[PDB]
Amino acid sequence: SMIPALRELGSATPEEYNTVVQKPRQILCQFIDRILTDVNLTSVMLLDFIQHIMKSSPLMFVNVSGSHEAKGSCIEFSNWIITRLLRIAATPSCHLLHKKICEVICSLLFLFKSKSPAIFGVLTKELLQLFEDLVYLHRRNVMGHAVEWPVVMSRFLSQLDAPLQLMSMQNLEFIEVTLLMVLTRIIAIVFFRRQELLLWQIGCVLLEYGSPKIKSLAISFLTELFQLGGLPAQPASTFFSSFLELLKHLVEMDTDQLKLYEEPLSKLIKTLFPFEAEAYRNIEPVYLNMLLEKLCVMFEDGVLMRLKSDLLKAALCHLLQYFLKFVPAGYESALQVRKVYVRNICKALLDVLGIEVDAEYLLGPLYAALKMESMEIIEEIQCQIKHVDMNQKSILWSALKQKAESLQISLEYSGLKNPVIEMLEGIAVVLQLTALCTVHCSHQNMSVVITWMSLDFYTKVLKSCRSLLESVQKLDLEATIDKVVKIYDALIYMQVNSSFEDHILEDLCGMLSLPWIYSHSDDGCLKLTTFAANLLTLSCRISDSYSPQAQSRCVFLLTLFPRRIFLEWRTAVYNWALQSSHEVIRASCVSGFFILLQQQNSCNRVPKILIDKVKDDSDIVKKEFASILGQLVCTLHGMFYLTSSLTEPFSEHGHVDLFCRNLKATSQHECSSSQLKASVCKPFLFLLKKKIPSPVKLAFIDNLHHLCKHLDFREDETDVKAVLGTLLNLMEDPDKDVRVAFSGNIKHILESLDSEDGFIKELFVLRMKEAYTHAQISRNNELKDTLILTTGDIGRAAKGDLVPFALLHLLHCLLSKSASVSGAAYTEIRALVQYKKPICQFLVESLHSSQMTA
Amino acid sequence: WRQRSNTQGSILINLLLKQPLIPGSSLSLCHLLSSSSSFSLSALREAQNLAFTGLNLVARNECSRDGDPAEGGRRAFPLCQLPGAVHFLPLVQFFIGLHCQALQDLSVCILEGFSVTALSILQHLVCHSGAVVSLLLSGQGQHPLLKMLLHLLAFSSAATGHLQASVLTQCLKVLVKLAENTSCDFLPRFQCVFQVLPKCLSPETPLPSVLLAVELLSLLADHDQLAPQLCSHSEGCLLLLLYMYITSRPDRVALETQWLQLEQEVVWLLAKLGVQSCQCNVEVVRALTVMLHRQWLTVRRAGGPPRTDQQRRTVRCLRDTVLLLHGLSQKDKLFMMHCVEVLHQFDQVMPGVSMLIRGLPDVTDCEEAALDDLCAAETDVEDPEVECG
Amino acid sequence: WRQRSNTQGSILINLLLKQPLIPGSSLSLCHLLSSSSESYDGSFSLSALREAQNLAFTGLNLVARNECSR
Repeated sequence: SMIPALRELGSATPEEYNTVVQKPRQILCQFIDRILTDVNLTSVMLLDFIQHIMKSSPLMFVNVSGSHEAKGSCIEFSNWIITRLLRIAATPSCHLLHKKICEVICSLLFLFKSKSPAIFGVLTKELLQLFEDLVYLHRRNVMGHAVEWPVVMSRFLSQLDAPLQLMSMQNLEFIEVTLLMVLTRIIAIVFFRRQELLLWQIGCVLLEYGSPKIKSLAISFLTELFQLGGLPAQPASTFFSSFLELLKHLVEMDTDQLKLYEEPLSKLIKTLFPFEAEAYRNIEPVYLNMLLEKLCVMFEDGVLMRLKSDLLKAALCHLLQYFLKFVPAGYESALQVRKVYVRNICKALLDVLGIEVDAEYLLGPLYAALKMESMEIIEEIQCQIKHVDMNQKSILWSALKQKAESLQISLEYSGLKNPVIEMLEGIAVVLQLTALCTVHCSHQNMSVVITWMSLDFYTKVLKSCRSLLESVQKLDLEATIDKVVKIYDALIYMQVNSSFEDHILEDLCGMLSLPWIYSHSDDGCLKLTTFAANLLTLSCRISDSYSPQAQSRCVFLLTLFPRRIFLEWRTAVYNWALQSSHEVIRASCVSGFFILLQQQNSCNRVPKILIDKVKDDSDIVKKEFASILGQLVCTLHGMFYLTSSLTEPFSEHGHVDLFCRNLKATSQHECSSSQLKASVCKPFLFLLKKKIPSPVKLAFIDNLHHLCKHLDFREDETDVKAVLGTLLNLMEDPDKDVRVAFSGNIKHILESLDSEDGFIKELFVLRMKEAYTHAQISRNNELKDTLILTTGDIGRAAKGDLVPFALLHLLHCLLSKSASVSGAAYTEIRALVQYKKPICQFLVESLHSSQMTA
Repeated sequence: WRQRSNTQGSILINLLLKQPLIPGSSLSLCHLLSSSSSFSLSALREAQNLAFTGLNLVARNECSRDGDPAEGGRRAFPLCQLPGAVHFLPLVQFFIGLHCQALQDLSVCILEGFSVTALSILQHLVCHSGAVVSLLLSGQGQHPLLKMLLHLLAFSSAATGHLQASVLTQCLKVLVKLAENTSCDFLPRFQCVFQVLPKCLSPETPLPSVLLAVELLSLLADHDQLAPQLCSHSEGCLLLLLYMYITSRPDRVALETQWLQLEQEVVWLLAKLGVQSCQCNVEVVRALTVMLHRQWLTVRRAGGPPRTDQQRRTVRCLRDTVLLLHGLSQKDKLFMMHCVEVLHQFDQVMPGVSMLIRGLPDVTDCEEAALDDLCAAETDVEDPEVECG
Repeated sequence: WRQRSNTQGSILINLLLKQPLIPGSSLSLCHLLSSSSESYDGSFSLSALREAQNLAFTGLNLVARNECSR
């Protein structure tokens, strides 16, 4: 390359800058002619060299001064380069080169926008016009007007030059795809609230016509456009119609086509229908009604059954949920029409429920509809506590009961009907939804109680669980175990609500311990256990079916087991959990022992055995133990009465199963006494890792926010010293986000401290001083920022002397006047709302330091 | 394209027949078309009949048929001609004039409510209807309804009261839509509405109306003549008032997300002015730095990614405001002196937004470079350590 | 066959539209859909009239959108 030409580029005057560029521009044009001129995937070397020159000689691509003449000349030269790039792009064979060409051209355009905003605006207008012409050509081809497959389609024409070739209709589609990729890259720079309509037009037309994969890329571009600036009403009608058409087509699509369009299709489904509130207003009411109608058609089509892509079925379910929950009834359409369309969608949902690949997809929407019917029942109660059966109350609920009774009846009826893993999965989805409703349906749960499945139905389900306990030849033993686990979790949630039966509780504990029973049969509680006796034989089979992650789910359920029943069997199961042969098994073991320990006996500090396992179990195990520790501290001596949140499964935690796992238990009177124990904090600190637990540390701070309120504040100076050491460690953590979280929790802690103890305040000031000294030693702006945020949290506390100390820290930054620090003190008073008087004293200190200077 | 988008040819014929486009008050565009109760009040029912004919035509009228090929022009999404829609306009004029007449008078609040419903009907008409836009543009006795929108906007601009306030918002929606569908040439004709806008720019003016106004000011600014209008007075740009409304955060009632929306709108306006082809300028940089500071602080406190849509908008506005700052910096050094008074807040916010940007896949080379130009803050004045803590 | 059916549906919308439904008759379809309600009242609440009115509005928009099956 002409490196001396590159140097002359800097040397040349802005007026002669055009001539200076022409010299190396000459070599660049020759290089393009070598490869760019010929149509044809070295040339990649050429495009990379183009990008390297753009980075090296920003002035060469665009004159810095411009002068109003050199700038135009650069516009022409870049237009010629873009013409060569498009010449490369149009051909499908060289399309791959065009994308890297896309990268170079887009980077140079960004560079021009930086240096030459106006010239870049002109180039972008030319690009948008070229896009409009390509869309017009596509429209003429599709509508049936003259194809005009060869055309100059000249745009951003440059006198210095080359010719802009036109691809055959399909290759023109390819060139349009490349233009769409470039526009997707540059969307943010382009959008001006006026060209926005043009971008929406290019996208909507591309959605209407073009390759299904090109259609998918266009869907992605339209999604990015929708995220920024919404959907303009004029674009809205066409985009909504195209979305309805795509929804109808989804059934009649190629599996490869489905794979091409899935991710973009799901992204559009989500962005256009955000689960978050206030999405409803964004789309027009009639458009939303049309979405509901197309969904009704899809449900009639059984698109769930037709769909060969899970993510697409997932997005269809997402639309169902958006209509059920986030779209107010009476906005998209009249109430009764909404109820009718929803009833049809629910009927289709049950039809899919009959045979299911995965229950979760059907789970959520049925959950929302059951919640809506529950609110209806609650309104019935509101206007003139007698339980009304859920199945009788709601047609959909009785329908689900019929489907479940049918699945169980078929399993009992035939051995081949007995071997229907999908039918069991459906029965399981029914049970889980039943448990979620029993948790949340009751208006008193939100007087009358509605149980979709009666306890006798639960017992028939128990008989079905026994049939599943019957060996399946081990071909599906593990999956049968997983489904039995989901059913057991549903029964467990029902028990946490209230134990279904004491013998039912015993049978449940037996099924839960079945996988490891064969190993645990020689156990003191086990041999006594009546369930154990009959169980041992199947456990001989069950042990093979049991798997590590499934075993961990089993251990979690066992910890769920009520203490009243098989408590010693539970303690043995926890001890086996202490074994932690499987790491995920170890994690579930921690989660479960968390409940089991306090129930067993001797309400007191965390078990030393569990503490040791936490000492080194795993990084993930460390995080799970941290998450548990918050509740464990509240429940160390608390009765720990089980508490069930509604937990609407909009984004169910982990698997929809383990929902029983994601439960919270609180003692009524534990809040009465904080009962802070330093050593208990000491084990948590031993769990904490300066860097290893860092995200686990953030979770630990998150739990500490809750834990702090239950802090006795009666600790000895050594114990208060220990808590202050925990806080200083919270500050020390390397993660800046870690420190910000530390201050966030520090707010709750300062609220928690019984009083702004003068000695405690002095210790806090000393910790801050050690931190600032370590900062000055670091000479690290980031540590300075962490300390500044710490002082800001202290001021937001504004607690007692701590309020004066945090004012002193704000004064420290201000006298430091650190460019970042400055104004944070202004926020500091804002966080505030005598401290200011210490500020004047610190100003006196500033005067003394200045006198020291002179 | 077998479907032919016949409904797209429909000018929201359903949108016309729906509950009040303005939320609440049960305006009932049907109730208006059928209402028993400006000038020529008699034969208000004759105008109503014109509107019923128009509705039938719009239902039967599909100018945007088989992709609207006859539709043509520079404007994107050219609305179907929908000539029948036009007939609706005399009726709208009737109630709009009723409101205008109330304004001319120095009692009938409900009367104004129908007027707001009519503003909404005109809003729906400007949308999806090409003929209405062309007529309003063609129009001095020109576009009498356009003058009525202007005079109504004015009457609201001063002593609006609660009734006028919503009328301000809706009429702004119409004035902006009529502009968006309009060509550049039309914008020379709306420069008069540009004359009306300043009063809306006032701090007393609510946040929503001024958001509609910022969008409108940009759409006008697309036209060169309106562009000189963008700052008709050198001493005080309408943009100067806009920066003042941005900083002042005067409307407490507005939710933070609405402030974000006004923020990105003004970012877009500053950008559109950025592509051409005062006390207002220094203030612009002060306001830009404070806005970037508030948004970047919100982002900084949160280690978690911007999962929610509004945080996503927040990261995006952080990026684009970064670009606007980089451009203001490159154009001149005056920003730095203007930056001086808020220089500390600026140099504090800019590194943080810069790093949050740095931690992005979507980054442009352009936006990274925009930071690179700036993002030189020592953040250490370097005083003695003793007596600070 | 939908397009001719769509014409039929638009025709239904137009019949719903006409200014006088019965000649010399003051009331018009929109007058019914949104009404003063001046005045079975015991059977029918003004709110009951209102909810039915909303159902009617949704229906009118639907009928306009719809294409005839024929």
